[PDB]
Amino acid sequence: MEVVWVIGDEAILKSDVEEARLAALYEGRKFDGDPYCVIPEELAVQKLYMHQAVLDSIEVPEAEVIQRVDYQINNYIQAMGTREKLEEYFNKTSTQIREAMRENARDGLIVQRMQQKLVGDIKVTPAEVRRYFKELPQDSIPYVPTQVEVQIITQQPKIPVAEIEDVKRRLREYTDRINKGESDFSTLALLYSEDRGSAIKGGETGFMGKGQMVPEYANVAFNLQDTKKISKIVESEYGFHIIQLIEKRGDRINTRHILLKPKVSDKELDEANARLDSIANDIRSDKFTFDQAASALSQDKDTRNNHGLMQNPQNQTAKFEMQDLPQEIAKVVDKMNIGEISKAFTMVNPKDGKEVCAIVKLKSRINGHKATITDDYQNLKEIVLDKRREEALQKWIVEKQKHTYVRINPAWQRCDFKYWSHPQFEK
Amino acid sequence: MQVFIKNRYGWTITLEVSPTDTVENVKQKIQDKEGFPPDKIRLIYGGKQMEDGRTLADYNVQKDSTILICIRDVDC
Repeated sequence: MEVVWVIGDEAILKSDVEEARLAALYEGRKFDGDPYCVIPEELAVQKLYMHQAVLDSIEVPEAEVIQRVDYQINNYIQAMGTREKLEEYFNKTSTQIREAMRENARDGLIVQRMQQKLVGDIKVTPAEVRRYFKELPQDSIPYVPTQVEVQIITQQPKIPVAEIEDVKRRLREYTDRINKGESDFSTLALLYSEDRGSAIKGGETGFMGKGQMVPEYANVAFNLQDTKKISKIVESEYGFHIIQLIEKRGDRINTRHILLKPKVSDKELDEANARLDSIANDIRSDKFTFDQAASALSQDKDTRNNHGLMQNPQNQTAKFEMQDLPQEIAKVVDKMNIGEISKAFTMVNPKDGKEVCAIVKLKSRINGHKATITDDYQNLKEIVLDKRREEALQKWIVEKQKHTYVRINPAWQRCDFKYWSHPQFEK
Repeated sequence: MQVFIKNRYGWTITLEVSPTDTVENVKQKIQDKEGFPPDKIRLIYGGKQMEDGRTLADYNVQKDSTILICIRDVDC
């Protein structure tokens, strides 16, 4: 029997157990209990969460999944240096990797939504936080690492007019030759489209709903009346497109396109950093403040409406630990004093993959310290919250399994399970 | 004096080492050759995570033996 554990009508196989044990190996996990038992149980607990999510119609919009995937890929490229390495390491194209990653990202987001629903109304009082910590040893006080607040001003490099014109020239030439029967759309996309994932399919996107396309493309694509007409040149965040309809099939359209990207050179990166260094010089001269410069001059959508103050996705606040910072910013900030404004530097923003130029100001640095209830409340509070959430989820698991079909491979009957006191050993 | 570096996804290189090489140095020999950042590299042999301040001798790394790699915030 290759079946280890059944939850509802879903089986956990010995191969699933092996994969999870290897993942624990590479992560260097250390086990207080027996990993032979602990891992299959963890795999079953995951199935309980997904099972409840089906019953409760907890769904994650595809949009949010693709955003998380793109965020991870961008972090991956930062860690690996280049896209080309990342592709070698996984031994797959960037688009193959995106496909593989979406399942795991969706499921992760489903479980998180299921858990928030189950244990989101848990609150803790200051008195409760104090108690939790008063009641523990001396060496077990949590250390708060050095945390910085950082303000940023960003600017995209400018594309020279001649380069935009060169892109438009080629797209009108491709358009002309296809119209005149001299070249077919798929061949020109294979040769020239810079959307790698669709280019290898002769430009074909596959079927897509209107909200699943960037809006400039959606606008143009749903106005196409037949499978012969080539759209006008349309600019998106990805670059410049010409679009041809393949098929309207329901509410979704399949199209093919050729994407051309205007080139950014070192020359334009240098010029953008120079405009930012000039802005920094005016701030050092007190012609205007950093707050005003961010609100008036920054192109960073996320921060420009709040004086360029960067928000940490980890803790929901402005406080970053150095490792929670984009790697190019961390390296600059590390050498900086409070109130300093950095030299302008190029970075790749992780939300969209685009090279931007930035200056940062170190608003504040609080050196590492042992936490206090007076000054590190949020830090201590989150610790206690997370423990009470965990205790609630454990209680929930025990209730849920009593209301769910479960069968365990009898080769695991000797196990001490966390959540099952007398499981049924059939399958 | 060479060993294999392997991840879980079909990628494997051969890397020239000496038993006297520290662990943070093999991690440098990988950055040298393939470009990954060594503060992010994790190396594993016989199921133990290789402590940076130790040597291949210290882990009894043999020749033509396989070392496992993952990268922090990518696959581990």
